[PDB]
Amino acid sequence: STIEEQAKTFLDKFNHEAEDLFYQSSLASWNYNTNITEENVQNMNNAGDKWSAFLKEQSTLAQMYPLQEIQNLTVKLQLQALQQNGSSVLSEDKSKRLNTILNTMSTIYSTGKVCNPDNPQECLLLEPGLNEIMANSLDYNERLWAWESWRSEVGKQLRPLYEEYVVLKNEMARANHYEDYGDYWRGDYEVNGVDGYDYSRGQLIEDVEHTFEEIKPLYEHLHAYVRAKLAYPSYISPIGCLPAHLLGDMWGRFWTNLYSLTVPFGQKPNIDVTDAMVDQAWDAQRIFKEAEKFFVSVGLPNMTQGFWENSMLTDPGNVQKAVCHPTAWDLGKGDFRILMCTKVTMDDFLTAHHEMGHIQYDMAYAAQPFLLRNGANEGFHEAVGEIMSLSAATPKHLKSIGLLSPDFQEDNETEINFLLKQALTIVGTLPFTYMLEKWRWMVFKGEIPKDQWMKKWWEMKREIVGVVEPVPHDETYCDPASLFHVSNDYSFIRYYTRTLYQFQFQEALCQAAKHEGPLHKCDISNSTEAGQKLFNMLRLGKSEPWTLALENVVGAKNMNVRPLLNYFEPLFTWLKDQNKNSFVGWSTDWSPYAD
Amino acid sequence: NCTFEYVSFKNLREFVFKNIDGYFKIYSKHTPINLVRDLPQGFSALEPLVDLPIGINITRFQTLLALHAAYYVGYLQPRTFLLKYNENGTITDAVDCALDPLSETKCTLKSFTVEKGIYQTSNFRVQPTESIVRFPNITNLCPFGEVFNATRF
Amino acid sequence: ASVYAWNRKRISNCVADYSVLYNSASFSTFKCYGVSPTKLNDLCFTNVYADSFVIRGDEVRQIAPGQTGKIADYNYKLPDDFTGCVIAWNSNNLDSKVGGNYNYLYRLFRKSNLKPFERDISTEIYQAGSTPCNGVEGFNCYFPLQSYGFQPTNGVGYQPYRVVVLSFELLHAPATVCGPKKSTNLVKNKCVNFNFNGLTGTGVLTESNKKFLPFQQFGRDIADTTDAVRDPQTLEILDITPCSFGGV
Ligand SMILES: *[C@@H]1O[C@H](CO)[C@@H](O[C@@H]2O[C@H](CO)[C@@H](O)[C@H](O)[C@H]2NC(C)=O)[C@H](O)[C@H]1NC(C)=O
Ligand SMILES: *[C@@H]1O[C@H](CO)[C@@H](O[C@@H]2O[C@H](CO)[C@@H](O)[C@H](O)[C@H]2NC(C)=O)[C@H](O)[C@H]1NC(C)=O
Ligand SMILES: *[C@@H]1O[C@H](CO)[C@@H](O)[C@H](O)[C@H]1NC(C)=O
Ligand SMILES: *[C@@H]1O[C@H](CO)[C@@H](O)[C@H](O)[C@H]1NC(C)=O
Repeated sequence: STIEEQAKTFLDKFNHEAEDLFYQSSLASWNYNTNITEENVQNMNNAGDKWSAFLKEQSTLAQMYPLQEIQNLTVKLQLQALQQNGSSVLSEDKSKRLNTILNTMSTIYSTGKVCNPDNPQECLLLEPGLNEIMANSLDYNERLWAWESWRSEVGKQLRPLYEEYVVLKNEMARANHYEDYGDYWRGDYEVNGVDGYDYSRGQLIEDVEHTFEEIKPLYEHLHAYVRAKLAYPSYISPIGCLPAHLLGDMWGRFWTNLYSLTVPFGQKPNIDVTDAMVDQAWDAQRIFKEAEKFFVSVGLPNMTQGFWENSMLTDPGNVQKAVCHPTAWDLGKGDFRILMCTKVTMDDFLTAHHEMGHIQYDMAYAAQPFLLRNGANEGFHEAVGEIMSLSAATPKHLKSIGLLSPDFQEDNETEINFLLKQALTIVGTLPFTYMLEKWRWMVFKGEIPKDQWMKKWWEMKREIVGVVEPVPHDETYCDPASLFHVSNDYSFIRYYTRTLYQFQFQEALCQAAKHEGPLHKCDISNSTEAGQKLFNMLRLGKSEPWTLALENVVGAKNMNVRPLLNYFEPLFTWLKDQNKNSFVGWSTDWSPYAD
Repeated sequence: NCTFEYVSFKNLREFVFKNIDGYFKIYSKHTPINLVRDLPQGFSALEPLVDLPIGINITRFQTLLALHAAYYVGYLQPRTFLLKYNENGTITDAVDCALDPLSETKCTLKSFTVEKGIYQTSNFRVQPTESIVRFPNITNLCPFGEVFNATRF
Repeated sequence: ASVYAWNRKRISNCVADYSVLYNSASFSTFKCYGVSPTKLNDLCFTNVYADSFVIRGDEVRQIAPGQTGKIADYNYKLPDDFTGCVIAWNSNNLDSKVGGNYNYLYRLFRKSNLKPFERDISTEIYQAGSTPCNGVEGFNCYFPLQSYGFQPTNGVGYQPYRVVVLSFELLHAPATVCGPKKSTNLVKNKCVNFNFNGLTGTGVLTESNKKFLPFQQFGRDIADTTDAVRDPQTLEILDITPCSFGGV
């Protein structure tokens, strides 16, 4: 009778159709990703077209339902998640222009190939060529050439395309009642209609900035220590910033490649149970079984057998080609699989445990309707996967299952090495994530003029990240678009948010598990209370605001890096002690190209 | 609606059908005969064949014939009978008490053969032909009519 | 069968052995309402209605007297005075497949609830609002049945579960479907409390000499007391002597 009841019935029918349609699309995608054939691409295209047409038709037929007269919170959330026209809010011409520009920039990024002047034929892509060149090879000249060529032959092409994509995104967000496309992406975290749990889009910016300011002393000390360790004293001033190419990657996102150049104690062996796993003859199935046993130990339910009979864990030979990217497939209608090319390594151990945490989260909110069968935001599922991998990475867990021999000792130097490596892996990209997200926000909102875009970037690179470009780049360069997310229209704040979520969740679990000792030694094994507390929010998924889940887990309704401070406090003290003679911070004026 | 299903002149086939307490019982007897007009004046027994827990309140019946004779139908009264079980329990003879006074004597003496003598069977009773109710006159009527026929109310 | 099209089988005129099924130990749910499973094994009924269908795991609890939900209201309803049983076993290897076992359908929309022992097959497009359906789905108009999604990967509450409801009828007609009436090996030349189809006598059983009729069951004396019994298991007559006793 009432419009709300009609909307509820329409959403129910949409879920009924979407179950089958998305299941067919997901099974076709799994077939393609386990066997790359032309027919697999054909059914992929067919399923994608069918799914997109169905979604657009349902969005059009649901947009006529007024959301202001609907008092049901879940129904309103489902309707607003279904009615989001997105880029279709513009005309067909503008929408197809935006799609073509996105495809072109993604193709340029993926096919970005640089050729050395010595041999024009000898060309290498960013991956695995340039990434290995500037991640493993320590030659300053080669890394500088790779970085400059990658940002030149790609940035110059992308800059007009990226500008047009930005303006199209801004105009569609304005047509979507958003001040800019940055606000459009911040709307994912937006919570409305819930007393004591509403979240605003600008609150995301405020929280990210506050957390970065809190991390600023720790990141300054880590940057000072890395600069003192850096390998390249001639090209790196002790007071000046760090070269972009000398950070293990083109964008300086991850400094773990500098770990060999920034190891606290090189004589201390790293914790790796790969050798024992080979001795114990562990394989992909054994690793998955041990991970399932660990998940059951914390209290989570036993995992399905259809997973084993359908999921691909090893390389399926060479007759058929399969995607080796770590993926947790929630195919819908109760179908949960994991696609991996799992080898006998500790890294694959942790990655498999991460994917299994993903699958546990996916099955937790499987009882939710189709619109609510997803994580709370872009950073919730990844947080669960990361905390599960970290719990699997603890020395206590490895010793308990026999992977780490009991005679192995844990000393302060080994703990410092582990903490510093975790820092370079996690907090190394946090300033980079913050600055790139702020640049994207200002670019979409339009504060940064075009003829100043790059001029702005390398400014905060020297200030926010303490990273200086080895050679100057003018506005023709589109170095931010040289990254995957900027050139593929992906929110980059998701990594910072998932880092904060995973730190908060890990601290809350350790408090619930009553861990004794350092936070980095906290293992949630044989802790049913921690597993139950995690399940209390895993089942919700996105059926409830993410602020409510965060409050239920850690007692705080908003972001904070206090768990990160607790985790890195021994490392923070060690870095502060080491940087007594090394200048802490960076110098923006100094640059490698200026003598 | 089906609630039950079952599958199993020179000759005379006799049958007795009765429904008691929801159980339908059939007692059959197939015999060789040499006659074409009326029932033989002899004796035979009827043994049960089928009982069915159906209880369908059956009140009417009709025979069924196939189109490419004669038959007889009686009725059953709630009578008292005496039966003579033989050495191995085959009903050799029976007597109906209500048939006639001699039969009543046989029933009350528990013997097919009655010794000469006088025997009491029952007690003749004359039932009331009707009922009569007698009361005194009803002359003493109350003044209901005066309220009914009240000129002034 | 589908839950909205649950198949009803009428069972009568046979011995019903619920002991094997109750002890088969291959079923997820076994809820006998108003009667113990072992007790109903030695119990008679006039009719047994077996309503067979397939539902999800979470819908299994909906099959009970006084229950609500889409399955309990639009697909099938159980009476509050339900004397039968509910049996349920997984059919994931049977009623699920990779790609989706879509043959089963469940009624999700109906103008009203269902009566007990009522099956709804109507496929009328349910009108949630005021827009006439006119036989097609549109705004405020959707199919009453949704296809079941059953795969070998589904969760416990989503796997295909085969459920049969055994409704026991004891109407005015005499009972037909009864239990095994568990027999016991008999003895002889011994003072034993014997029972033969309800005779429940007491004494000593001996080999007989008298011959019964094929339709006969037990004998009697002139004083109208049980003396001979034909064994129901094997057709032979046995004489009965009362238990030995006397004065002291
Ligand atoms: C048993 O009934 C039949 C029917 O008249 C008769 O059977 C005779 O006696 C026994 C069986 O009990 C057998 O020898 C034969 O079946 C019959 N006898 C002969 C000589 O053929 C008899 O009336 C009854 N039995 C007895 C002993 O009287
Ligand atoms: C009930 O079942 C038992 C077990 O088979 C039957 O006993 C056998 O019956 C067959 C034929 O009926 C005979 O050939 C065997 O000799 C019997 N066994 C023994 C040990 O004697 C029994 O007959 C069945 N009941 C009825 C009424 O047939
Ligand atoms: C049979 O008829 C009687 C009254 O004539 C009624 O009370 C009873 O319920 C009926 N039973 C059946 C099975 O028709
Ligand atoms: C008065 O009494 C007479 C007597 O027969 C009767 O017929 C008449 O109906 C009565 N009328 C009233 C109003 O009582």
